[PDB]
Amino acid sequence: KAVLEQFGFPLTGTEARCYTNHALSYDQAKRVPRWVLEHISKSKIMGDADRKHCKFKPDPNIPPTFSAFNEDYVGSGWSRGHMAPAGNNKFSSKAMAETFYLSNIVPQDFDNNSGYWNRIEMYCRELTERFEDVWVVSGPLTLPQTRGDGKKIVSYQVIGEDNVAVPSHLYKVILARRSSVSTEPLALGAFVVPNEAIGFQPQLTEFQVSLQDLEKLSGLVFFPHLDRTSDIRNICSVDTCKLLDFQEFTLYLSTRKIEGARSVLRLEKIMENLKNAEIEPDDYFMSRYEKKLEELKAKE
Amino acid sequence: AVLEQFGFPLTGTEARCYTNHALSYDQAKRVPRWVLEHISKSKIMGDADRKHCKFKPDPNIPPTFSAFNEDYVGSGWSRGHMAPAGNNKFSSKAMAETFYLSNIVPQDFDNNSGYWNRIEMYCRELTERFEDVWVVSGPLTLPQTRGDGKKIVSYQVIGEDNVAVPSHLYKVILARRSSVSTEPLALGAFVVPNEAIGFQPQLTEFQVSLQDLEKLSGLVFFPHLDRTSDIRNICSVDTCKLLDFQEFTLYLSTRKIEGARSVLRLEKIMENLKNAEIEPDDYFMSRYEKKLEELKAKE
Ligand SMILES: [Mg+2]
Ligand SMILES: [Mg+2]
Repeated sequence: KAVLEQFGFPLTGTEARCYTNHALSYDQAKRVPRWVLEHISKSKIMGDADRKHCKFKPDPNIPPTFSAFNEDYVGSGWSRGHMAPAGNNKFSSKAMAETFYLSNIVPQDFDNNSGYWNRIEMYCRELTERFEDVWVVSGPLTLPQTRGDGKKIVSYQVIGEDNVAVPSHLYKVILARRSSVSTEPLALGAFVVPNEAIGFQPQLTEFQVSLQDLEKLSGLVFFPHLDRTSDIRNICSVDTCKLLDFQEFTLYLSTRKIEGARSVLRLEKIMENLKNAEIEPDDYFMSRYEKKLEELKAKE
Repeated sequence: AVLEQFGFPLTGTEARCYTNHALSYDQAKRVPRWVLEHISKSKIMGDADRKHCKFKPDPNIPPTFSAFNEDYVGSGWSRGHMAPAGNNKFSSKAMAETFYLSNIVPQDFDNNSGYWNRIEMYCRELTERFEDVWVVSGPLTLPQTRGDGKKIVSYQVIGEDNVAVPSHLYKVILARRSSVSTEPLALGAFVVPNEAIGFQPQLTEFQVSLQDLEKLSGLVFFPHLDRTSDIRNICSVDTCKLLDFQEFTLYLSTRKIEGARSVLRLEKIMENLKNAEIEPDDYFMSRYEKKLEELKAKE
């Protein structure tokens, strides 16, 4: 071993890298994370960290020769997709900024990012209403397709001068613990979604896969300390695996748009769109709406 | 601490060390990422016999991430050694470990028995001129540019376990003249397509900068090597000259002698060699006559 190692073994750069509220293993060949692990709680998703102040940038800890850069993404047709989302880190502006390091980012379909994937992210945060602790591992996959001659082929686009790999699919593994002293079994689910637009017809359980199947697809072992001889419940049986429906999600998005409205006309438009979609505003929308109206009336 | 309560995901990329090679395994592709070996005059000599070895799953790899012979047999692809059997004549154990599928990628049959074998033979030849030679070999899946300018990585996966077929193979060669020599080290990096390659392209046509290969592979090779110091191009201080058609064909024909089971087959080896317009050398005729006497002395 000494003779072989005389000038060192090759370095793969796969070591776990830690940040304020997430950790990841980076793929230096694909210029994306292999996996990103985070922990979510009630208190971490509250706070005044503001995603509007964050900017994407290369992770300063990655050797530049293996980093992606914003030039790889901008104008590629793909969005910069967070694996650990900014919204899980309202409690810390530093933790949020670190999710904008490109080590946390994959090329993601714009509609998937702002649609189905966002709804899954929101469900992960919703779980903290019912579980004290939630762990999530997120990452990309490049899965095979069978072509006309029966051969199975893995095909993926690489974008930019740095050849950043565009995944065919994205995965989440969700682990939830009711409390730190409860004897209730842990709840786990694994999900794989295609990196494309997905509407409201498929329920999250349609994308659920067995943990063992995802490990075989990804070449990873998730939560290895987790005792798999003990009883672990399917998260979609003990919990809901119910994403926000069109009305709830549209109301959510419309409420968010209030805070960026720069004129009274934009506000009324937001209201009229909601009314034309036959969605009634809830008390929270009306609170934010009326406060924004008064704010805009008091500004130049 | 909470984040890590149930462990980080395992990627399984730790270096795995064997008798005369080491590797880092890719559990998703079911192939090595890199295989490092050391070659010397003495290691390529000995009585270890490749014909006794069997391909098998590496007993150290979790079965869920291992390839199996069933993935390769009948796939259209050969089981290609990264660390070759022929570098381990000194040790039957070392050779057998190169037949663990953790050392194996799906390799084009003609590439395996042709251009890649010629590169393997050149690496062994270097031990005549350098006391120590290190080699890192591995697979690559590189992109091709489509008609619209889109760059696409496409590779086949074979068998029930979806073993990844590389588009290209790489070798990094590092050579040191002696343990007491002052001259700089010799290094070369090479990338060849995983397809039939004839005798026209010289090895230097497939040479790449170390930096370029590292960018393509996501690897850093020989990290203790001080690249500040002057490291010479292996193809400048040595020849990077592969065996030509006549030399290689003679080599292959000489090998087929030892497996001849009849004077009939033994004469057809001679015929094929001559009909290739190659004349036997003294060594060929030596082994040929030894085998002729042997076969006449057997049932
Ligand atoms: Mg997103
Ligand atoms: Mg071979």
